Amino acid sequence: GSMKLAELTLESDDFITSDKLFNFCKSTIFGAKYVKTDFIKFRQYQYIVSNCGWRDDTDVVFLENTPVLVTGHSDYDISEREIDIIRLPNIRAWFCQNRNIPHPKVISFPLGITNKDEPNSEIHRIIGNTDRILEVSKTPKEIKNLVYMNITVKNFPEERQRIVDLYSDKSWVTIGKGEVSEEGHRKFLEDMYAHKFCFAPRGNGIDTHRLWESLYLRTIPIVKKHIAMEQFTDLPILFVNDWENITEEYLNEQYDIIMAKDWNLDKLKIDYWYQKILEYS
Ligand SMILES: [Ca+2]
Ligand SMILES: [Ca+2]
Ligand SMILES: [Mg+2]
Ligand SMILES: [Mg+2]
Ligand SMILES: [Mg+2]
Ligand SMILES: [Mg+2]
Ligand SMILES: [Mg+2]
Ligand SMILES: [Mg+2]
Repeated sequence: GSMKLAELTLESDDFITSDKLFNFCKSTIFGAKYVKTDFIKFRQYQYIVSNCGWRDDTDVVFLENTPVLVTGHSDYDISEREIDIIRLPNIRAWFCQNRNIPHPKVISFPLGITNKDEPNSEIHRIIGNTDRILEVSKTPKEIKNLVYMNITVKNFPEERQRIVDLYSDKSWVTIGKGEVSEEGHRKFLEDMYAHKFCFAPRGNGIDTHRLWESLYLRTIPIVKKHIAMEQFTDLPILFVNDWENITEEYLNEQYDIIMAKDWNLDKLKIDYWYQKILEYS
């Protein structure tokens, strides 16, 4: 229920991944179609799309006869470009990654954790290991420092270059050195677990894995305000107007407030989103 971030407890099957939602939608009894966002953005017909063999899905989708649409597995957003699909009266709900239009019919869902089962990707297999996240979350949370910073600036520099430039040299920041390996993943999670805060700026897409990775480890992610994030304001996320003038005093106060407040942490659990889709069946 409504509870404190510190009180969060996870089971092995709780973690949100887009594969779990995609798999959920394969059972057509639940009356929901999952399409990779690319096939919406680059549609060759206004109201007809297909996964074109993505996840071995060759079905042609007729959106005029689709009651619930679900899009993800893409850093692409849902924006004004898709307004003609959104205005279809037969569509009761559009569940999407990267909601970027202020329309009440479009419902954000968390990017969550990397899809471990991405076929020939060793990187997806390593970072997608939710067991390792679960294991670390059950160890004693021993705070080593205020904020964890482990950021590849390339993914979206206008924000990420400022974070590295402004805060790399702060005593209250620990710089993380990402090693893409089974040992490296464990070390990364342990580091992040031992901080009150993690920097979770947007990347190529608005939503990032770091945001969700942080919340499962009961570490507070820091994220720039965006319409894409506006339905997650009942999660203990530190939303910032910009990246300038973060201090030890500012973060210590935000820590005391966020940890004192009660949050809808059920939204971190895949079951929430299964039931939310079933609600529009
Ligand atoms: Ca301000
Ligand atoms: Ca500021
Ligand atoms: Mg649980
Ligand atoms: Mg899981
Ligand atoms: Mg992109
Ligand atoms: Mg509009
Ligand atoms: Mg590290
Ligand atoms: Mg800024």
